[PDB]
Amino acid sequence: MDLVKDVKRELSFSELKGKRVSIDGYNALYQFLAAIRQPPLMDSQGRVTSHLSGLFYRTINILEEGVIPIYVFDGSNIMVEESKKLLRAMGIPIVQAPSEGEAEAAYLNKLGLSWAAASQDYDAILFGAKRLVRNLTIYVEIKPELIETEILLKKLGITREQLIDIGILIGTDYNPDGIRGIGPERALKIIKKYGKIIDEIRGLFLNPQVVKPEALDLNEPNGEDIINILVYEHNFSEERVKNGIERLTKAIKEAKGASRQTGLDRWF
Amino acid sequence: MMKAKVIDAVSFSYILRTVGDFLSEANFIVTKEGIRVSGIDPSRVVFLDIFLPSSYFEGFEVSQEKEIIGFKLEDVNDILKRVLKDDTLILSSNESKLTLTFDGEFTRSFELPLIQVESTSPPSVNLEFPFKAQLLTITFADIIDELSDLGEVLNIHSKENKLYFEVIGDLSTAKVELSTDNGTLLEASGADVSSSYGMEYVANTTKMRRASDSMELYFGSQIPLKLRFKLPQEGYGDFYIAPR
Amino acid sequence: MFKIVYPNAKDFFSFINSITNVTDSIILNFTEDGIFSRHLTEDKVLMAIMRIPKDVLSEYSIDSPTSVKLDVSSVKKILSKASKATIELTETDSGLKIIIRDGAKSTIYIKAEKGQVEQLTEPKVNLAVNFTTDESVLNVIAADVTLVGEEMRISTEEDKIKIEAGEEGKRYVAFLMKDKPLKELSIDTSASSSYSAEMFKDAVKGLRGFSAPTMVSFGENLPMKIDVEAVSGGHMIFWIAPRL
Ligand SMILES: [Mg+2]
Ligand SMILES: [Mg+2]
Ligand SMILES: [Mg+2]
Ligand SMILES: [Mg+2]
Ligand SMILES: [Zn+2]
Ligand SMILES: [Zn+2]
Ligand SMILES: [Zn+2]
Ligand SMILES: [Zn+2]
Repeated sequence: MDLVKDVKRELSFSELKGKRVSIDGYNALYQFLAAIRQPPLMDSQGRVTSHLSGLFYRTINILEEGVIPIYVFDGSNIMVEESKKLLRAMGIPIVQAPSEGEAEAAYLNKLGLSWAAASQDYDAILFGAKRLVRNLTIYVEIKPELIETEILLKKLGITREQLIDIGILIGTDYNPDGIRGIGPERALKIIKKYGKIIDEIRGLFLNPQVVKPEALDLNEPNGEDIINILVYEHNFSEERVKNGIERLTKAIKEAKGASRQTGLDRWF
Repeated sequence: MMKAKVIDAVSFSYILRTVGDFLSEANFIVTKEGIRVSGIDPSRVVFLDIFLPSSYFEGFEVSQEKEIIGFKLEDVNDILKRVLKDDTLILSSNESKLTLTFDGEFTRSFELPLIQVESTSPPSVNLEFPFKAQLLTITFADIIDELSDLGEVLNIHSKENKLYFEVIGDLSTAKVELSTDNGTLLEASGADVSSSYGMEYVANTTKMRRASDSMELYFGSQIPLKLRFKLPQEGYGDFYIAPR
Repeated sequence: MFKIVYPNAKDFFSFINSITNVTDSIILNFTEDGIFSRHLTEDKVLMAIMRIPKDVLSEYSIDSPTSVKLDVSSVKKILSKASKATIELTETDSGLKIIIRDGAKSTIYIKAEKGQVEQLTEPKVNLAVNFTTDESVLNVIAADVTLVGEEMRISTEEDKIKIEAGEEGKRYVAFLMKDKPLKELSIDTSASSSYSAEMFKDAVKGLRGFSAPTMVSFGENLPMKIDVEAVSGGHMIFWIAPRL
């Protein structure tokens, strides 16, 4: 565990309909690389095409539900680039982060340009994300999961500065494994009593390198660029795409529509 | 610019609904003499020639010598599927749009952008058939809609002025006798062809029942099956089907 | 404990079936003022409200306003499993009993969790435009719009109501006016508003089962309220949130 200091509620796609979501590019890709395997999914030339299968099949699944997806990349690097070239060709908005993708994903949410950051990891919270949605990328039916920072901080009775310090005691990427022999629960207790007495690591979370985007809108998906990186170079089956690329653009009509939708609760 | 008002909009609907079983795209070729819709299907087995005279319409005008209105059939058919019982359809067209308006309890019109579609017709007929038969469209639609289950191929023939509709299915072949001494045929002449046809092609013309009271049937050995569904006010819906 | 009597069981079932178009799990509220039911979809786009004022009921006997959550699907599916008659609600230890007296008589027992009476939180806004018409008119338009696009645009146009839909060059236009077909029309100010075509269809679809007319009301970039008063006195309402 890295964060199990959570009581969080699941959310139906109903509540998520008509919402821009700051999906982490890198996190999404690994998930797609680690999940779907038909016979890693290979092609004719003998390379992994599993990243593309996710970006194609799951993103339509997302758009058909009403979620406007924004993939955020930071910086094989060619796998990432040919993931971007697909997303440009699909029309789905793309944002290049100055350093940390999830920090940018948090910042887009913080600017009100996204409703929430989406990742399987919790790092977005520590970068100032208002909300974190899990399980978009991936009895036990896996439903979307929502963590609200405002509700989290109130229930644990801490501030954002404090959660960062707890993150330090648990372990971030800047301090992998954190302080040994202190877990989440012990970290929470410690900071709830004091305030940490790495002095730079705080600054990497509080105020990291992020950009105002300058975008972020759904464009028309053209096939003359989609087929080139899917059906040929990385060898996909066009038979599936014909009925799939067709529902892609068809999903945009309902997705961009839902974006304009007002809530009946602004007249209560 | 073209304007044509159709009183029996539901009937009109069934004409175009048939064409849609054969064609995905067609032209309304509107002239001072009337409105023509024709074309060949992708498999090249069926050519259809449907003419609706100016008198078929309740008030009809065309500003030019000829006007070509290109439309996707399923789009027009879906619109036409929204017709009400008491409604009257009015077709108009301008520089860019084809408009279909239903007028009844209230007015509601649908617009579709003009489409470019190849008017190749033809290319089929210089034909004289050895056998011709007149019958009510209703009874034709009974025989075919109840025979359409069995067989990919409808093999019909004539003998002693009597017209026999045979289909060879999985277990046994069932045949239907149509004659004037029977009650199903009105008039018939000629001798003595035996041909077979693609069952799906014939069965797809049966909705013309809802648009035509009587019809003519022309056939011959080695030559096309011509169905001429007589339409109101001297109109006609021609369907040539190539032989198997 | 309670006793409620409604003079018309036909309309009672209609209310239940109407809310079912939204939640399939109804929750009635027995207040001092009467009965109501209010479900708000998880997207907060659409809201169904049933309200039957106390004076409209044959008998209304309570002492304490309570809530009754009908045992989700199963129970609300046992109700609509029943069919001119009166209907009676009475309290059981673990739910409620229903008597349908027609001089026939039937009783279906329902297990239902009881609780604290809820609020009737409803959009607080002024709609400058409203009109009355049949349900059939509303159904026609609803089917017409969803056929053409995802979005509907209702607006005032001189002494007419103009309904529009259309995605890419292919549009739909409908005109509604006094006597054609509107029963009554009131335009306080010019108003234009866009709504999800599907959402309009769902709301309209949930208003069949009443011979009574239907009031539709909107404003400039405001929610649309559509309601029917049942012949016996109740009120079924649908609110639809606009697009901006
Ligand atoms: Mg990261
Ligand atoms: Mg470790
Ligand atoms: Mg004559
Ligand atoms: Mg409810
Ligand atoms: Zn992870
Ligand atoms: Zn002979
Ligand atoms: Zn619906
Ligand atoms: Zn009232």
